[PDB]
Amino acid sequence: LEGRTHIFKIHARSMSVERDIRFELLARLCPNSTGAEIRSVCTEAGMFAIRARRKIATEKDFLEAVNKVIKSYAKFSATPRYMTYN
Amino acid sequence: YEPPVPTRVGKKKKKTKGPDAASKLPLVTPHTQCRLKLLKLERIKDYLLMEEEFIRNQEQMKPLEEKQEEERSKVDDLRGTPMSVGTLEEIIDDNHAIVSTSVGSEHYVSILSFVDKDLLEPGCSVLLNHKVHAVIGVLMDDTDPLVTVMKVEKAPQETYADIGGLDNQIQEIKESVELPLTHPEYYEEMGIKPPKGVILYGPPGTGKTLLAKAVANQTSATFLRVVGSELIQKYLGDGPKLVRELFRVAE
Amino acid sequence: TTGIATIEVFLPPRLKKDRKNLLETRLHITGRELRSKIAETFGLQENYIKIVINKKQLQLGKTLEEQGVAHNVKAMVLELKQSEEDARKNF
Amino acid sequence: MTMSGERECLKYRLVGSQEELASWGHEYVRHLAGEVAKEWQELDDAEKVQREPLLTLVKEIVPYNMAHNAEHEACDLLMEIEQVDMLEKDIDENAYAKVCLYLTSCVNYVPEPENSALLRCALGVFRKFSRFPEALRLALMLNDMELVEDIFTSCKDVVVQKQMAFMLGRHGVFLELSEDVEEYEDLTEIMSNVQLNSNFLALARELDIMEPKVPDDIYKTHLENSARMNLASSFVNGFVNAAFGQDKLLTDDGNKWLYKNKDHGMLSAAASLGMILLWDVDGGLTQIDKYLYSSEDYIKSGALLACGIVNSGVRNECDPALALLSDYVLHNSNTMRLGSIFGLGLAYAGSNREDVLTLLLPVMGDSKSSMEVAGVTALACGMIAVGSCNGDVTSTILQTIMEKSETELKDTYARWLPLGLGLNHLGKGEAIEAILAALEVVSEPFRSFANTLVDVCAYAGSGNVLKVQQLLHICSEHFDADMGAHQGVAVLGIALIAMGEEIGAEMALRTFGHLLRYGEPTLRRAVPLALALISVSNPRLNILDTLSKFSHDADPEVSYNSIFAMGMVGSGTNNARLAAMLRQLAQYHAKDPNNLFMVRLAQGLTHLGKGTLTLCPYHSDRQLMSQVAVAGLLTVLVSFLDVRNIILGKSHYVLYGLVAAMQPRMLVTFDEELRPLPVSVRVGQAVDVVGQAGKPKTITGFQTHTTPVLLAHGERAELATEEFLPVTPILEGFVILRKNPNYDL
Amino acid sequence: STYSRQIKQVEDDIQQLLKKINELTGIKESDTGLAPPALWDLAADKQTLQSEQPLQVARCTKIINADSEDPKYIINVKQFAKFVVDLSDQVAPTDIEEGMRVGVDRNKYQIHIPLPPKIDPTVTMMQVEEKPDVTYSDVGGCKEQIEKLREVVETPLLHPERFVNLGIEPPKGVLLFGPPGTGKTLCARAVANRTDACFIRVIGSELVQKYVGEGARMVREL
Ligand SMILES: Nc1ncnc2c1ncn2[C@@H]1O[C@H](COP(=O)(O)OP(=O)(O)OP(=O)(O)O)[C@@H](O)[C@H]1O
Ligand SMILES: Nc1ncnc2c1ncn2[C@@H]1O[C@H](COP(=O)(O)OP(=O)(O)OP(=O)(O)O)[C@@H](O)[C@H]1O
Ligand SMILES: [Mg+2]
Ligand SMILES: [Mg+2]
Repeated sequence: LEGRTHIFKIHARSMSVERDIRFELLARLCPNSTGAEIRSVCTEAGMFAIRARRKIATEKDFLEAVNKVIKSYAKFSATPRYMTYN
Repeated sequence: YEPPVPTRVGKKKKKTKGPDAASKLPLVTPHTQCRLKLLKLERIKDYLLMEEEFIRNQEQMKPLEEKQEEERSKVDDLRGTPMSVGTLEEIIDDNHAIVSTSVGSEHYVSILSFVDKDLLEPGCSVLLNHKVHAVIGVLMDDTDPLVTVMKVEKAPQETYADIGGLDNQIQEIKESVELPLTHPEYYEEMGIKPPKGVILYGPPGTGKTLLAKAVANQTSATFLRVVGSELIQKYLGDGPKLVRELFRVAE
Repeated sequence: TTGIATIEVFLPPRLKKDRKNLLETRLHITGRELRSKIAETFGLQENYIKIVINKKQLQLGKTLEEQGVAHNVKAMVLELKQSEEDARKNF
Repeated sequence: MTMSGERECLKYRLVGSQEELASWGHEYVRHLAGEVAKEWQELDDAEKVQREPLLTLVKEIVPYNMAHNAEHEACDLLMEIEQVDMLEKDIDENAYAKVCLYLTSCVNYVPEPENSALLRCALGVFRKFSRFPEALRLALMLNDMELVEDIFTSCKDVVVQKQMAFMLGRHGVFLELSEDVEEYEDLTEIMSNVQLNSNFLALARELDIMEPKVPDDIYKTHLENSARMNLASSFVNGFVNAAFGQDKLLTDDGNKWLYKNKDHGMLSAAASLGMILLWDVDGGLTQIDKYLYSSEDYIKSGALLACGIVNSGVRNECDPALALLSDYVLHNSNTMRLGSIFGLGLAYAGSNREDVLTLLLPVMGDSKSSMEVAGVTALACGMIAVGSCNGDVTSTILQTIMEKSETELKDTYARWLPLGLGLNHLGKGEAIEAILAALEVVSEPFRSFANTLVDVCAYAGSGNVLKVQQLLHICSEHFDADMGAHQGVAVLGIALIAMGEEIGAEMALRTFGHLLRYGEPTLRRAVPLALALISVSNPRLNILDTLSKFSHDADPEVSYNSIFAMGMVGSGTNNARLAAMLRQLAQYHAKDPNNLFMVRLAQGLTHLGKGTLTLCPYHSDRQLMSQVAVAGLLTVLVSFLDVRNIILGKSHYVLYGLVAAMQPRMLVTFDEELRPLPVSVRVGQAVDVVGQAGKPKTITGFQTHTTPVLLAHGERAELATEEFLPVTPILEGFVILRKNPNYDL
Repeated sequence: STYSRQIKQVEDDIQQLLKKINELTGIKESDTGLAPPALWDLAADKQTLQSEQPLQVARCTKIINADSEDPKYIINVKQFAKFVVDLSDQVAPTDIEEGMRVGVDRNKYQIHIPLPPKIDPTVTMMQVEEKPDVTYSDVGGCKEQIEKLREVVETPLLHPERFVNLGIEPPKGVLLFGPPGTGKTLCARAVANRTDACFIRVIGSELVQKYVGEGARMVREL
């Protein structure tokens, strides 16, 4: 959880995020997620804002990004098969 | 004896390719037809006017041997004819390199001054003097037949209007292959790099290739198409070698 | 006024004191007496300080009026490493 | 408007209906506006009765242009008719920045008298709209000493005023405020840069680079597959941890290292101790005293110049540096003298203080003063009175120049006397025709060199192409050395003139290549120096590749100068690519101690101040010219025209001239009480915002960092959020931040 | 629009001036790999073509009677032939060892210069020349992972003195393993950015070669 919150801070450093983005909450919504998924969550979160012609990414955009990346794209997740290998 | 030491950092060529060379005039802003642009445009012209007068004066009193057409003629004499085509095996020093002719015989020859030294890389096709085998030029490699296969020279005639019902699919694919190029500011003002890769999946006949064809029709970027079955090669390592070369053409 | 001058001194930032501090003394005294009291007035060690007044180093022997000081003059305190005798004797 | 419309389109407009102009169309007035300027030039003095309706249109054309965001066309109208004055009366709150930003960008190309005049109108607009921080920036560019006081004291918001002192102190111009002014103390303290050391030290503590660096960590000899070496590493030592106060090599038992140098090597080695205490006036003076009592002639004199380096760039109220060195400007040993004047020159560069000047002036006229001492006095006095046109120094520098012999002027140290005269008129312009007339009487070829140099420093940062036209003609005629010594100054002149705007500077790079191709040795030996001056602390690849090819040149000076130029081009940038090139150049020039000394010198410069310092003379978005910094640079590069005898010889202390040009590439945002205030900022390459209306981004390829970050050349900074309103739009150096009332509404 | 007529007039003049400048200076060819004339030292090149003879690359195989004053060297000139030759008088006898490539002239094939060992061009391209733009600050949640990574791959090269004094032989190998996307290549890109020694990136699929023993050859030359 501490590491995931740190990766969120790294990838959302240069973003145009809102005031109170609960990055600890976002790290909690993806328990077993690679840093690659976290970067995509940040990219899709700002991608929803571009979709709505908005210059600032809100916390809802990150919540939708987590659903699209962590949840919707969990069918293609390489994590479950590769933890057995590692 | 001590081994020669290069002054150039590394053994690879310069990354920049196909630039404006010395025609890289300063970018004058704004593009609006105003006096400031006129003042900047005159400013560039003023220096060129100085440049024209300065260069002419030197060449006027330059010796008859040292002239722009004479030195070019002397270059051809130094290069000679025929001009052998070899392979750069190693850059021993700034002005020395190991080259191999087509017969497989390697030579330790000298790179002459007029050679474009930043196009020199190991494995590149070098031009050598017929007699002394000295490096006298670099052959601009012709487009590989492998390059022509990937490149779609003419954009397909299928547009987005020819696709029905894939409104979300077009919107998602546009935002990773089309929007980042047409309007890159949207991603920079947000601080996000565009979605890196995209995969189109579904039942056969659902329009996966069609949307890619529509992407290729309205793209300013080079479009390389390779079927996955084309990555299965008849020899070991060739498949990995081909995937490596495909993204090298993309670079 | 009455034979006392307004000498404003400067303290090094290591001694976290008010850099705009006021020192009051006579003019008939000399540099040797001056250097001693500046150490006491702001809690410093006299053996490791140079004093400079009127943009010229405080000559210890010469008295203040014959040094060239005046009213509302400005000074500073320079911390020292190794004494003036110790530094000369070092090598 | 369909046909040529010569004296027709306006005529039916002028004589016809006098209704509102825009009723006939925006395209009609645009052609009509283009006409009124065309006929304005044709109209002579006797035609003043013909401009009665002509004036009425421009009182309506300008309000029409600003209404439809076509503002830049409005400036184009009254600049042509030379009537820029009436703009301010009709400037609105919605376009004051756009109008100012446009014509201020035209000040880099429009010549006198429209140069100052365009600025004055922009100055009036900012003063009208109470935009004081950007009003003060315009005033300094015009070097209007009087206007600086009026701008400073007009403001009533004291929070707004301390920001200027930061900007004013960075430029090195001192203001003597009255005690009646509220908050007098901190206002002087801020502009006197006395707190610069603490702010600098607190910065790097946040960047956790307080650890001292040995030259070996710079050299990296463990990856590599003498008096000069020891003296070279003394510069590499001091440069890397300059102004840091801590060093593992000099503070820790400096005697073995300092005495490991020999001859004049100990001169620079001792003075290197003052450079690691740069801006540490109080604490730095505490450390040089140990070497101030040294019996060796060089160590004390090196420690003498160390005090001047310590006090360089800092102006405190009560003056230490003059005291410790006044007693030695007439000391019998020249070396003791030598460490004095160059100490005073750095200690009071850009001061115009008559106290030091009058104490320093008779030194040049002394019989015991050699030409080596004679040069440094002109150099030093030039730094104190840079760009001031001081009458006293001009008389004595001229007096010394013609009193010297024909054979005496042959010495290359005599080249420094013209620089002192040239330094006094830095950027002044056409105030030299009286001075240039005096240079007529002196003998050749020194007169040609002196005439070229002082003329160049006259137009520094002006970009006057006509002057550059003369400079290229001097380079045109080649001589089959002695008679062509002046040709090197002309090449350095082109960089010194074109360093104003980007367009001229890049247009000068191609001309430098042609001097680098058709040139003769003495002409080609100085063009590496021009590249360094034109792009100092700007490690662009075009110049570096140009220099990289020419590091291993046949001519030793070109090889020496090019490598040094690479270091100065990347001075304080800590460029990983440049350090790799310099490391490779060290391998190539291992068996050439002279070339290697230049390679070692460059390695120290590229890691200057551990990357926290810059030598670029420009600040305030590369729009303000610093007099002191150019003095420090000019001192070094003009000394490099004879790199064999001065830099590589016994006079390498002149390399400490760039101490006057050392400033931190700073962004420290302070609260209203001057305390640190770390917030999120966006740092990226600047983007021209002239022309395009609306809100265009001024940065591209940007990233978000906390405030105490080092800004590279050409990298602008914008606050990522809106929590604080900066006092000044220019986010460089120390910035005061104020809470935004709309924020958190 | 008032300056539109004059802007094109000066724009065309600049283009005409630019083309005229290229007429005198010369910006052309670039397809035979010709450098811009600013770097053309024709006078030197003529001297190199006579003073500096070309040297054929050969490999020394055996030195005969190395103890005596007449040491004879057997060289293998690639695909040309094998020659028993003597050493040139401008190089030392101790500088030529058996199995080392040498440069020989075309007349008497006497060895003129030792040469670096032959390396596959593909292997030569494996060393990183431009470092990545990724630092350790871009890797999050790998604090313990990085310190272990740095103290083996970074610390010994940066500060080798701390290990020789204590008689410590630092580990010479690190294996990074984890699920995809966990930062394995990200950390190696940070290592290459920070490292000062030579960095060689080798992808395992690059070592797969068509012919027998070729993949092991590239590991040897690597
Ligand atoms: N949504 C659609 N709108 C319009 N035409 C469509 C659509 N889907 C399919 N088509 C038509 O079907 C043709 C063949 O489909 P296409 O080549 O795009 O298949 P695909 O989705 O790539 O599938 P696969 O390669 O698995 O067979 C296209 O040329 C196009 O004319
Ligand atoms: N710890 C991390 N901190 C920040 N970003 C990370 C981290 N781990 C991964 N990323 C991001 O995710 C991306 C995944 O690429 P990376 O090269 O790190 O994967 P990998 O672990 O080598 O995967 P694979 O096993 O498939 O090769 C990185 O490019 C980076 O942007
Ligand atoms: Mg298909
Ligand atoms: Mg990987």
